[PDB]
Amino acid sequence: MSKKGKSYVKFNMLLQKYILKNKDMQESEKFLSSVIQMIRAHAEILQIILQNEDKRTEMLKNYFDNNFNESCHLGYTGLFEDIQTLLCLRYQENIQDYQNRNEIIQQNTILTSDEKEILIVSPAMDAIHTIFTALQFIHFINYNKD
Amino acid sequence: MKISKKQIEYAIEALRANNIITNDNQYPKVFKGYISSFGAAVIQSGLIPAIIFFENEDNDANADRHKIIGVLKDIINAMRQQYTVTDATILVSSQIPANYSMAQYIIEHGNTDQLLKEITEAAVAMKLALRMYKSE
Amino acid sequence: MKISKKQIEYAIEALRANNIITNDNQYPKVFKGYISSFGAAVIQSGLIPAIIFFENEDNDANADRHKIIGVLKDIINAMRQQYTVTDATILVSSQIPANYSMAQYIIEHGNTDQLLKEITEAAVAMKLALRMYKSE
Amino acid sequence: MPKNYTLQNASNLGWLFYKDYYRQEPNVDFISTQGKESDTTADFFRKTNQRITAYQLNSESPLVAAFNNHFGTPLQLKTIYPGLITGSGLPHQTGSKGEFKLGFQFDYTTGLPYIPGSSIKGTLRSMFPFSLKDKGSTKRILPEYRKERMEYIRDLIIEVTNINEISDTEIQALEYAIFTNSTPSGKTIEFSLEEKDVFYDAFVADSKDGVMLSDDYITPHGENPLKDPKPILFLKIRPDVTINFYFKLCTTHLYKEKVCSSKQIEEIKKQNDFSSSDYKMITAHQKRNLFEKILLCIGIGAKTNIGYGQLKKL
Amino acid sequence: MTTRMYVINTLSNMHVGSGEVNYGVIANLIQRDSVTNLPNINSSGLKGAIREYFKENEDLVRELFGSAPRDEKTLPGKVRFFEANLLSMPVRSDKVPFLMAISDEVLQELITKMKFFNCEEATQYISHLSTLLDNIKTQAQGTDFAYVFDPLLQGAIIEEVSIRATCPSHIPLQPSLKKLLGDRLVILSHKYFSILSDDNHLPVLSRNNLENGQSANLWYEQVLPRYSRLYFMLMDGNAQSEYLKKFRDTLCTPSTIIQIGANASIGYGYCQISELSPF
Amino acid sequence: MTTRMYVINTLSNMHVGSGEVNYGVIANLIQRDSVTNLPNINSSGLKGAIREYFKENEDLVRELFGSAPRDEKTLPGKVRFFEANLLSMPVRSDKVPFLMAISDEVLQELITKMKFFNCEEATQYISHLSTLLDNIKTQAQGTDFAYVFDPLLQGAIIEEVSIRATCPSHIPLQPSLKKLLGDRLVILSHKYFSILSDDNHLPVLSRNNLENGQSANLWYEQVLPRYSRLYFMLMDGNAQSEYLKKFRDTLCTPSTIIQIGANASIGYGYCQISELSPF
Repeated sequence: MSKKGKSYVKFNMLLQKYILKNKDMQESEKFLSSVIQMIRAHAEILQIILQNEDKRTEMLKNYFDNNFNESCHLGYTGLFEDIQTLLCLRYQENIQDYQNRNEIIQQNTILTSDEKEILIVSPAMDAIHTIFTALQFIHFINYNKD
Repeated sequence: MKISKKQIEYAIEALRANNIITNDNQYPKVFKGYISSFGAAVIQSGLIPAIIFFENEDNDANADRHKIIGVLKDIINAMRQQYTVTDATILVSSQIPANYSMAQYIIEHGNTDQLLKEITEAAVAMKLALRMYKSE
Repeated sequence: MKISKKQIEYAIEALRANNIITNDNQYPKVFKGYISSFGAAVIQSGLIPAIIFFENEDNDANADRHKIIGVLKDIINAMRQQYTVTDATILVSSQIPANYSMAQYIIEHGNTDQLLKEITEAAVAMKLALRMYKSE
Repeated sequence: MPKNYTLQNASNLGWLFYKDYYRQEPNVDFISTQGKESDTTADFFRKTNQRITAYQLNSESPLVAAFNNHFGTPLQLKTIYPGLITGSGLPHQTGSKGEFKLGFQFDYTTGLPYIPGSSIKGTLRSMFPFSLKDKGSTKRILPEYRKERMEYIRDLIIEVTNINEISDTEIQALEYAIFTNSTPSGKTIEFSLEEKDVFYDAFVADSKDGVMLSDDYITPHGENPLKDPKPILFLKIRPDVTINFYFKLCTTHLYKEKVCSSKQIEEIKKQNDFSSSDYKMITAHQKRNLFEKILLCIGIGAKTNIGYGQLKKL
Repeated sequence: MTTRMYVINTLSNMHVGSGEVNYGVIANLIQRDSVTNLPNINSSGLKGAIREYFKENEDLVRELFGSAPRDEKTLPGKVRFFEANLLSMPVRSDKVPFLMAISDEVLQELITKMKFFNCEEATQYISHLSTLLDNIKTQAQGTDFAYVFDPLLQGAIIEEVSIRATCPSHIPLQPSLKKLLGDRLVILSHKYFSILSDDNHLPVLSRNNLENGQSANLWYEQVLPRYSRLYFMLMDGNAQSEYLKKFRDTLCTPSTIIQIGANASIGYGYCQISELSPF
Repeated sequence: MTTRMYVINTLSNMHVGSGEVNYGVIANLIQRDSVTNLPNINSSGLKGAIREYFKENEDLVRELFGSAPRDEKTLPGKVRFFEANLLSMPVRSDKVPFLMAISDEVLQELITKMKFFNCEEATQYISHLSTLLDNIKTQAQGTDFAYVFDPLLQGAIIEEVSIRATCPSHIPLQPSLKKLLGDRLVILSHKYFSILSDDNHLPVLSRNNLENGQSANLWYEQVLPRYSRLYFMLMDGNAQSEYLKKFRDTLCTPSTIIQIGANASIGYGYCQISELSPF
């Protein structure tokens, strides 16, 4: 992740928000573990949403609302909103950091395909992976095996 | 099975072209039930009767239910395009004419489960792509 | 009870042959009500009463509703034409004579379940085939 | 055999009406056009009709007694002339003379004439304001419909219960609680098992000194006054026949124009911010009286616009 | 103690929807067995209905049925509900309003089920039912039959005119078998019972939708005829003793009427559940 | 005394989960074999179910199945549990309620497995099954066959694949093969059995979750038909003979019923395991 932006700030706030604090014992906003598998499984559709221009925010909100459409998900609207905001910020940072770099790497006919592929970073996919890894870290800290 | 990104892209294009999604990214809220019921009906009653039922235009339905068959046709045409052409390929790749209705097309060219498989994948793609929009 | 595409092909050819669906690919709109009413009559009253009611020609109806019985006869003849030799041992694989009253045929052939299933399937196929097309 | 229906000596009335009606006798011939009009066919159908219409029902019938034991105390009403028609749209027709040409609703197992609970529920809901669906087609008639039915329902509720004022929102909530067991928005109220409003099937209970079935005529004279009318013969429930209406109704609690459950309403009662002004109660007895008044006003069955299916107190 | 057999007496017209789309006359059809293709109640529907009846006793439901689907901690259920299979179906006749119709294949299925599961009173019922089936097959000699045990119901028409009832002597029906199967019982061949219980012969009820007194929709619903009998098996899975006893008493008490299926508000699926009495 | 063959008789509907995320109509699919794609039971699930039945006998479980997942000491399992493959499945018929359906390829795989593994009574079964398979192939000669061995069952229809059963009168079916494969046996071509065992023709059940009478969720489950037969191999890896004898006697006891799969609270996946009898 790049610390020169709001994605790092939002990532820190999300971690602090959804990590259980045992030292206290009043409460923290609850966590939905099914969002972790949704991010992994629906990654291609999320990439399609992210690559959409000037409609990605509404599309992301609609996707998360329409996938988590049950009465039990009324409590996790804050988590869904935070995930959407962080994902959009990370996609913007990744395109602004990597689009020109990738398009100059792609047509640099000195490197073979293997090193080009190891050098070419997909912005939307990297943002999805970052959000997924952050959610997995939250779950790993939160989950105990009593 | 996983989600085919290309089929979802075809679903997006077909949903926009067949006038299910309005300009402010919205649909009349009966179409999600239409797609889910189409999948269930294809499983439970067979391809031809389900296609005839959902392709009928003289229906007392809330909205234009026959548009989902147009979306199905567009998705199937798009995926039959970019089918690889090798002499070992079981796929037809012939494009369904816009003159033809889906039911007559399956009637006169229907001897293989290729259409059933393509329709199942197209219905799944429609279901997953419609979740990206809002219901009026 | 799944309607095969061959039965629907038989229904379309029978509906065309009995001058219900014109060359314009349209039909008189009252025939869909006729077919639905016959389907309901077979299950409520019985095969004999329904066929007697829909087979007479001195009725004061808008259209020739006795033609749905001819369509039924053609569909049943087409189905019986494709009965295998093993079927012919249990199932009566004999063409309905034509110019014969269908009610008379069913009366003379007992009231076997075979005719009831055949007529039910043929009526459903006729319903679907009519839904393939457009009302005048 | 011919009278006193009972379970030991009878023919199923539904079987007689639907399956045995067009039985192929050695010399009847209603297949042909000539035979459909013949006197032999008319005599055949006359004998079948006489067999169908010859059954009476005793008040102390084990069938109806079992119905009372299973579904509860019946609401007893009487049919007045011309009678009661139900299931009129069922296909029973061949084109013959002397034949019954309209369907009749017969219980399958018992053969007794009956009014299905869905018919009773719909007939009762029809006079409640929120029975017409908000649709594009129905949008032009929706407001007048609701206004008329809401005034009617308000008068009925004030007459039956000891409620002095009822609001339009209260009527909406009460109707949705009775018929949908839900909030007008579509939400669900956590209800107990005994807090469901159930509309069982009505049954014929007593014929007294006569039979419970008869034959009636409608003769539609056409738009052309110079052409011969067509007589249509159908089957009706005789006048002065007792109809048992079985319900399972609960008490509906209304607090602040919303419908409350029993535990909800007791918890609200124990609260110190509780007022009797916005608490309303209509009991099962009062609901049954309201349903009785609706039934005595509009009747039940087919052709109720022309007097068929009107009911009277025992 | 482990396995018990319960019989469902239907007090009204049952509709348990399969949900499959039918494009013929009947829009809504009833659930059928995967193997025998006879009307049945899926065990999930049985469990849901009985859980709804007992929902007021939270402790009993939690012990016997399990935890609610919303609870953070999930508790497995202890008692096992097996699907309800069709035992007897009423058939309309000319000599009597309705007869109790059962097939020899249904009897054989019940005998096999009792042998496999070892319900409490299984031994006597299996012995006498096997005797009945052997007598019926010896008399039938491979032909079609419709056997009545009251001599007064001779020549009765079992719905269709082709099926007429004969009374064979030498074949006794025990009073306990009459209690299990039903009064005015007719023993049918598999062909006849398949004909009488198929989609074209099961009862259908017509329904329409009215908008300001004018018809908007129209559909037909297949229903299971009133007073039909279905049997299901219940195994207690180390459930607590007094909770099990309360479940057994409340379930089998005369005043218990349980709603199974659809269209509850219009009186459809109301049933009485009784336990297999000692022979 | 090692490597004996066991046959699973399914007393109820069976659902062993696939763990596959199906975006489609049927969300819950059953476990299918890797090579043949026929429905199967994974050896892990079979071992878990049999361990759960025997968990009351701690010493037998420890010696045969191994240590518990939480034991401080890890004891390897001594018995080897092979996966269970589909042998016979009930297909719907008209003359009879159902027929037991097996393909020629299923028989070939059974013969191959018996040859490879040296089952206890493998030799006679291999000889007679090879005779039967060769006779069937001689009678069919590259055609789409469907053969019944009871002359009364001639012309029975398989409703899903609209074909009728022929009787090859000059092909014998031995009583032990009847016991193994099942009563009312039809042996079909591979394509017929593949069509009958695919996702579109296996029974699919509709289920919902009702929150205060309002539908909260809806999903479709596919199940293995009741009375289906599956076979698996058990190898006795240097296990104590007395614990082995207790395990085998308890497993093949008629009163033993084992639950394999999901939806245990409803009557799903209840099975009887029998040993291969001498021919």
